[PDB]
Amino acid sequence: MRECISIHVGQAGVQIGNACWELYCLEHGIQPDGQMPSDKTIGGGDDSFNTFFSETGAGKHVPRAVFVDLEPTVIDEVRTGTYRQLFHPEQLITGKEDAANNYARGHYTIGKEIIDLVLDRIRKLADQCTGLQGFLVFHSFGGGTGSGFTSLLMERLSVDYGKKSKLEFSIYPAPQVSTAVVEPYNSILTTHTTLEHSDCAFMVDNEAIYDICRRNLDIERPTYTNLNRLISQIVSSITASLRFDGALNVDLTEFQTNLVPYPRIHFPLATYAPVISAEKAYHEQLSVAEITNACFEPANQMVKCDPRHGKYMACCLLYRGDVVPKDVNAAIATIKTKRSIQFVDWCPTGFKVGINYQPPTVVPGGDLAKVQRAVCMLSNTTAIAEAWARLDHKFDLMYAKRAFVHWYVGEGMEEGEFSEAREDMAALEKDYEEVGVDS
Amino acid sequence: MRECISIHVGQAGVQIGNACWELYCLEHGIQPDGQMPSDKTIGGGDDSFNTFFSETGAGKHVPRAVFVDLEPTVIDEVRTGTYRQLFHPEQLITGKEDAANNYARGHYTIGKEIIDLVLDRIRKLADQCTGLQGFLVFHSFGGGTGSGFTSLLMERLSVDYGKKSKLEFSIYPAPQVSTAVVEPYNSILTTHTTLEHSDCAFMVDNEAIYDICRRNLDIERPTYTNLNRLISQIVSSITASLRFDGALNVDLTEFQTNLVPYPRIHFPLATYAPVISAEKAYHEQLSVAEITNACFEPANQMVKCDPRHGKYMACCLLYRGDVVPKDVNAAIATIKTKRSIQFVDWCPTGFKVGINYQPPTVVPGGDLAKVQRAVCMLSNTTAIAEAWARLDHKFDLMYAKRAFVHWYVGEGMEEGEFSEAREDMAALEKDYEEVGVDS
Amino acid sequence: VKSKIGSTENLK
Amino acid sequence: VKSKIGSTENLK
Amino acid sequence: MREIVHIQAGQCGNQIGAKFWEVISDEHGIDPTGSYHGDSDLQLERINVYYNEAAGNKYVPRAILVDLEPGTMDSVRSGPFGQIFRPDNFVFGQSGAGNNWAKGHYTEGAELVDSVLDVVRKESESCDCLQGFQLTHSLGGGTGSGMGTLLISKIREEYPDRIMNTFSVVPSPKVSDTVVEPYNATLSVHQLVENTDETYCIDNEALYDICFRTLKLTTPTYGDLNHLVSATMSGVTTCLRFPGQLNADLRKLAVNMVPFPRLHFFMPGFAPLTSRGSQQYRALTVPELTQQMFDAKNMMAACDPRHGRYLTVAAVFRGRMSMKEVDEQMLNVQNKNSSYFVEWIPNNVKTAVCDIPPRGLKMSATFIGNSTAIQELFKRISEQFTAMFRRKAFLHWYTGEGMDEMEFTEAESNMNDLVSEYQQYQDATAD
Amino acid sequence: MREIVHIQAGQCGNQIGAKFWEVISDEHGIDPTGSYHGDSDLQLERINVYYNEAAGNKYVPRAILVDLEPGTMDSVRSGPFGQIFRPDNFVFGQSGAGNNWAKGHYTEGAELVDSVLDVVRKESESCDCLQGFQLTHSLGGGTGSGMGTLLISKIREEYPDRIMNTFSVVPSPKVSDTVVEPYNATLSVHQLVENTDETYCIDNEALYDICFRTLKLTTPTYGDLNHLVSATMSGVTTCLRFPGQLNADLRKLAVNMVPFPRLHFFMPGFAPLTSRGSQQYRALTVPELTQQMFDAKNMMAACDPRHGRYLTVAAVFRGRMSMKEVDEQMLNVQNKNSSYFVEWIPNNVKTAVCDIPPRGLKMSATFIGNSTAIQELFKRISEQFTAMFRRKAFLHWYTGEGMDEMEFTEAESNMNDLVSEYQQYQDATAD
Ligand SMILES: Nc1nc2c(ncn2[C@@H]2O[C@H](COP(=O)(O)OP(=O)(O)OP(=O)(O)O)[C@@H](O)[C@H]2O)c(=O)[nH]1
Ligand SMILES: Nc1nc2c(ncn2[C@@H]2O[C@H](COP(=O)(O)OP(=O)(O)OP(=O)(O)O)[C@@H](O)[C@H]2O)c(=O)[nH]1
Ligand SMILES: Nc1nc2c(ncn2[C@@H]2O[C@H](COP(=O)(O)OP(=O)(O)O)[C@@H](O)[C@H]2O)c(=O)[nH]1
Ligand SMILES: Nc1nc2c(ncn2[C@@H]2O[C@H](COP(=O)(O)OP(=O)(O)O)[C@@H](O)[C@H]2O)c(=O)[nH]1
Ligand SMILES: [Mg+2]
Ligand SMILES: [Mg+2]
Repeated sequence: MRECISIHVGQAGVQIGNACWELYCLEHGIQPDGQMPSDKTIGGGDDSFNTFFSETGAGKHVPRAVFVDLEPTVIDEVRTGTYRQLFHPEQLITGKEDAANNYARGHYTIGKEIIDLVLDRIRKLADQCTGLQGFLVFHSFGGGTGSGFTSLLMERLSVDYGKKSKLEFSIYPAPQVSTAVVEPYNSILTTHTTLEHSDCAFMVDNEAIYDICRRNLDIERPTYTNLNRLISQIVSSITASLRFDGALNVDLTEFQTNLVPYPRIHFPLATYAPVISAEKAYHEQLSVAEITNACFEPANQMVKCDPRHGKYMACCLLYRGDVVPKDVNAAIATIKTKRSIQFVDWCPTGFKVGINYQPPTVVPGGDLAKVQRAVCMLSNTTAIAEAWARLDHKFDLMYAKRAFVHWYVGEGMEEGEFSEAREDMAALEKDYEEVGVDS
Repeated sequence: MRECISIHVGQAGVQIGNACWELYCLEHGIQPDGQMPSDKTIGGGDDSFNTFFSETGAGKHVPRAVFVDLEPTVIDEVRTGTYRQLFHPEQLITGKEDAANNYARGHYTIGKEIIDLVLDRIRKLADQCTGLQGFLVFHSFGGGTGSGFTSLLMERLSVDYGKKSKLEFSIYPAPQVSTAVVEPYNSILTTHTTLEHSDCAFMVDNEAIYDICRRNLDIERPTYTNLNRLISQIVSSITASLRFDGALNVDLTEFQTNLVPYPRIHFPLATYAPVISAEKAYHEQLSVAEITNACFEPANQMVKCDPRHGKYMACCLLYRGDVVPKDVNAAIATIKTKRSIQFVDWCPTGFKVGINYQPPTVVPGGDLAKVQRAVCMLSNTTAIAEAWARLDHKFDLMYAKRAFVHWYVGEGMEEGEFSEAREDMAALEKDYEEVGVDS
Repeated sequence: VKSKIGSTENLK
Repeated sequence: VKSKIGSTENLK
Repeated sequence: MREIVHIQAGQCGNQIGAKFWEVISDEHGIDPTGSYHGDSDLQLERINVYYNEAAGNKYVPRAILVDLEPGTMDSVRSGPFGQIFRPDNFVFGQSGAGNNWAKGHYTEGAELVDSVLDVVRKESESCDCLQGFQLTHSLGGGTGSGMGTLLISKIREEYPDRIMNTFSVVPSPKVSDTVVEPYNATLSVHQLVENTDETYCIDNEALYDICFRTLKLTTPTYGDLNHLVSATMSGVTTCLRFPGQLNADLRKLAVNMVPFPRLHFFMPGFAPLTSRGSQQYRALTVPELTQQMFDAKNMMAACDPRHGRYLTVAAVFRGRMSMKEVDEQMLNVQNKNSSYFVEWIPNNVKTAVCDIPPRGLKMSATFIGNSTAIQELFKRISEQFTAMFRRKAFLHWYTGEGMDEMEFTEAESNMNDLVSEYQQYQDATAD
Repeated sequence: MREIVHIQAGQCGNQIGAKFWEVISDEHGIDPTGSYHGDSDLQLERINVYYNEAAGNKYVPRAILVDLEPGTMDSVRSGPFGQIFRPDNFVFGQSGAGNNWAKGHYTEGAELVDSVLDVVRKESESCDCLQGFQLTHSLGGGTGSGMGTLLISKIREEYPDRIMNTFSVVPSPKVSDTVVEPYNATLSVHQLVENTDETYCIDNEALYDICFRTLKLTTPTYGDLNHLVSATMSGVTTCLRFPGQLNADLRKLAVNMVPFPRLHFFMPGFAPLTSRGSQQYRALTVPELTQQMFDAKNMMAACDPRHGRYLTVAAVFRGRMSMKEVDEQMLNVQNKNSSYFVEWIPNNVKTAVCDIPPRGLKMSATFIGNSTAIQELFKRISEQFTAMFRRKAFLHWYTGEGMDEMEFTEAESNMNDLVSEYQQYQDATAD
């Protein structure tokens, strides 16, 4: 009835997709080979998981996902792993050479070789839908494929579909921790090119999740798997309203309607609570008010920034499980009372509420404790202007010397595109400065 | 009641006939020696396979086929193989020397030696029929026997029978892949001589089937056997309406009525779907709409050409198996809606529909997966004008230097026949150009 | 070269 | 550099 | 059905034919006594292509041995497989040509040609459907050159529509084994260009280059060279004897390979060829066969094909293969190396695939290239013939046998016309 | 998929490559006979990066051995793992360069480069998707320097977009093993700075310093030095062969490590390195690997990185690790020691983590630093070259091979330009 297509671009996208699809199969009881042990009805019915899983053959559920990568390493990890029989063999699309953390490669040189194949696969998936709401694109800014090919695919999908919601789950470049030396270039170019072709891009940060795993989960040494599982919990909290009925449902279009005040400001920060280990779970009364208050703690934000340095323009609180709406009402009123949580004057109604019935599902061998309820906050705040200014300063420092510029110019990039992207980023910084002014 | 005589000329014809008769014996349960394990009724009844198999002796079914070749190699492969006891010993006709990829030899020099024997065998077969509908001639253009003797036999059959439908299954010369150096000569001469003596010639291509086996069947290294089996699937889809009852039956005359708008344009392209391996069969919902859409993909055409470069003049969709006609109606309406599938303005009703009950039969040890339904498309489009122009350009390049011309002139060919055939081919190119003009 | 089919003989 | 969103176009 | 009459002429040619019959009898499972001791049923299915049955399950090769001296005949009779030949087919004189074309063509070969033709007619009458004739000889010798050209003329007169195939050993570019080699070569080519349907250019020097460079043989004997030539011979007529996915008899090859009646001199090749040690480091794939086939250093004719253009190309493969792979390799070679193929011929390569590989191999492929680079051979022979004829060097040896000097002039003119034709067709714009 | 063509050149380079192939075959479980006898399934999943399959489950390394003297070739053939190399890839002359760059680059290497390039083309045609080329050689020698630079020029001309990586053994600051080492080094650098994508500076003296100071080896042989260099080599291309949490192929390293096209000379390192006895006193944690990596006395290039600034840094880790720990250590190093990193580049360190550690270790990490301290090496070589060229010391040995003195002047000018560029970028205020 209502379908959603997930697109996983780059290594980060594919790994987060592995985590998300493990969590989906756990929540819906789908075996790793697509079979269902309680498969009483075959060939129809509801079975609300038709949003992400399509019924094929006789008693097999195939994810509505396209995995895209330019090198075969990660997709081959997928092709020979636990869920090799889950995905359609043609949904796992690979090139032959990586983008080498080069936006120019993944956008012009290499992305042009498989963009048509990816779009044809996406078209084949979309033709099997009757109520396709939108797409979910998982990627990272500071990467190669996940930046250049992500922007190219966003442009092509904006051309082909147009009015379908285009949501992104992006790994924002951390302010201190980093992987690539040329992350500012790729991040600025991606932001410039995919800005007007995206509806809502959810921001997460590896450094903030590191800090959350250290402080809250009591994990001194987490790997990328723990980060991927937490991001998967966030994704499941976002899509649970589609996959499960609740007291107050929120489809995907309501996110872009409620969280995006202006067409150029669509970067809401992800936040999840409660995130606690199993040891301290027995010593806390995880009430609605406690989790609602923990959602606004500066130490619990999934992006390394300080919300107290800015104002909230739009906030979305998605509750799950044993949640009473009166308690949500009271907790949000208490939040509005606090003077340390500043909202813009031009948004007197600042919250959007969603309440589901399905409690969070514990992944076997996971980190998070079994809780009765959880809240995922998607807040659009002006505090991300500081992160954008930091990225702009790094970009300026690297570009004033023309460092690494030849690596992009020799791949089909015209040098003026750097200047154009930088001017647009300055304009975006001015946008964020202007919306934060009370008048 | 309704009988059809298959004629297999040349090595390609005989091998495709081996494949087709294996598939026929599998579909009708006939043992390789002509016996039937469920032979409850002997000497009559229905047993709809009387169209291709004649009841002889007491409990033996003999194919209504004539195998013709000028060298004994392939027919001796047949005479000592699995089906040595299936065919009538006099239906396997051989000369003593090959045509050596020379149209002149197989048409004048060698073909005159066995044309009377072949025609007498065909007459003996036709006298055993009461409702003979037409003939099926399997051959290849760029060959020897399969070109010269094929044209000679077509002329003689047009003289003898006249009003019986004369359908051909021809291996069109591939644009890049080739076997003989003098394929343009043989192809042009055959097309010129058999044009006015043929009712409908189905086009297939070895290069396109190579690409289909690589992309769809996931077969990196297919032999001629896989190509022959796919062509046999196409032939079975064409003749299933005669061999099996369905919701909407289509005899052989309806093909020439619906697919041939003008007497000189009777080259419809074969297309078959779904063509998938057994591995990806469990991950796809092969609905009527999916197969109907896959039939119009430029990457799934059995002839290496681009249908988007031309317009469709007549299209025939033959469905088999678990097929609901309402879904066929809706899928064809969806096809008509798409603007990328262009039809000529002078053909507002562009489709002809046939629905059978017998699902496709899997050949043991075959390549294609077991499916619940399949669609064979026979589309007459103006895109083949590009292939005809390519053949004309190759013919001109070879003939401007008089290369290989003596090999034909010394075999009874008059040199003016080359010029006459080239003029007629130019006229055919102009025909294809004229029909494609909207007015 | 001229075409041979009469596709325009009665274009009325 | 100038901003691009019209947040003050109808500040009335 | 389709039968071939093999004719041996001269030491250089009959010496090959012995090894050729060894290889052929090995392929069909016929021991040195004529008895059949094979395994596969396909070995006797087309056994009559080369072998007459001798009433008692002994098979006799349809071969005719011709020479002007009985020494090579005795050597063939005494060696292995010398007991399978029919004794009536050893036709030999007593004098010998002495590497004199005029002698062997006008006096001694003229005295022996009647008996040779009687044997040829007797062999042709016993056939079911004569496909053609097969001659093995050298061009720079005596009996070989003159006797073979005389026999070709006679048989072409008697059988005008049968196939005349000759496997000629051509003069080497560096080392000549006969002081009068240019005269014999020029006269033999003058006779060959008028009567043969296709002729293969085997050059010994190229064979030693292959044996040392590729096979890594430090002591290669004429057994090895004759074995390479015999492997080529067997690869040529494989489609006439064993079934395959694509059949191509001698006439199909002649049609697809000879664009104009006079340009029918081919450069044969063979693959795979590996040293004894390097076998464990080379995987046998169709791309590997294709890479070794279209290799200038692999040609059995000492003419670099990179100095000319390919008019036509024949590629007869043997063994279980994928047609897609072979077609893909042929197309990739034509596309990537288009600057070496003739412009006015699309699809320059003829493809044939047989099911039965040679003895001991998983698969192989025989290369038959019709390149304009053979004009190098012809021009070198013409220049040497001119240099020797201008001074009448050893011309008396040929004029004393009744031969005319105007005949030498005509032969030189025909050689130069062939050179000029080969040069005319290469680098000729297809526009 | 992504394949690398390894090229061996010279005694100093081919001698490394032998140990390199020993180590690589050990990692993938391929015994000295080419047979596979590994345990983990991941060993054959990406085996085609270095190994061609030889039709029978024997794997042949995609390596090419080049030298101007057959002695080292015989030594490689006779030693262990000498039977896995394909015999066709041993390309060698007979004369030898004699530590003369002009000779090996203009006469002997010029005579041999055609065969070497034929072998290179044959290896490149067999690939699926050629990632790049890998050369191991020395700069102060004969065959190594000149032959490798000639091959790099030729291959860069033929394959302009593939990756050209060279692991060059550079002259030592104190003890020279060749009296003409400055000339060869200067000319080799003049050729390298124009064609290579990245080059690693291995210095023997630094390797002996590591062997004595860290490994506590009293009798270190060239087995140990070549083993350290081979460990570095294997750590470089680990992400192309085994999966990991962060993948980084050769092109990603080249992009993240080379800010400007001419500054691509790196200082490789390796960790952990412990003596045999001190193993029981050192816990293996990611902080320990980080502490040993960013250590001046651990660099394999005899240039103190504390005398310059780091333009870019690559840190490729191997084994099961926490990403938080690696990122934490990298950030702590950048923050606490900020005075040694270039100001106008934020986030100087590139991070890559693989899942499979080296043989016998729980985990390790390969250091690849692009520091401006290499200007010390370049300036020392330039000063020695000037001191020798001012008196025309042994200049006749190079001018007698047809080399121009103006070419020496141009090479010196290019060396000094590289030195000046390296000095320009360090201590350049980011304001
Ligand atoms: N949270 C999280 N982040 C990841 C993960 N894997 C990679 N990343 C982030 O991705 C960024 C680098 O971009 P990649 O996704 O690895 O590069 P890519 O998309 O594959 O593009 P290429 O450069 O062509 O390889 C780093 O900053 C990482 O923090 C993951 O599993 N979880
Ligand atoms: N699809 C398919 N095509 C074939 C097959 N066998 C031969 N062909 C095609 O046939 C063409 C050559 O013509 P042939 O049929 O082999 O020649 P012929 O009809 O026997 O006539 P002759 O020249 O006298 O031998 C080639 O282009 C092949 O692609 C086959 O088994 N399947
Ligand atoms: N390949 C090959 N060439 C040979 C053999 N014997 C002789 N030749 C060549 O044939 C030439 C000599 O001609 P030959 O046939 O012996 O003279 P003839 O007997 O009078 O025809 C020389 O150039 C030899 O190189 C052989 O066994 N194999
Ligand atoms: N690390 C290492 N260095 C070597 C080895 N053999 C030689 N060298 C160095 O290479 C230099 C000699 O150059 P060399 O390659 O032998 O001369 P070439 O053969 O003409 O290229 C000397 O400075 C040696 O220190 C070795 O096995 N390992
Ligand atoms: Mg990647
Ligand atoms: Mg045939």
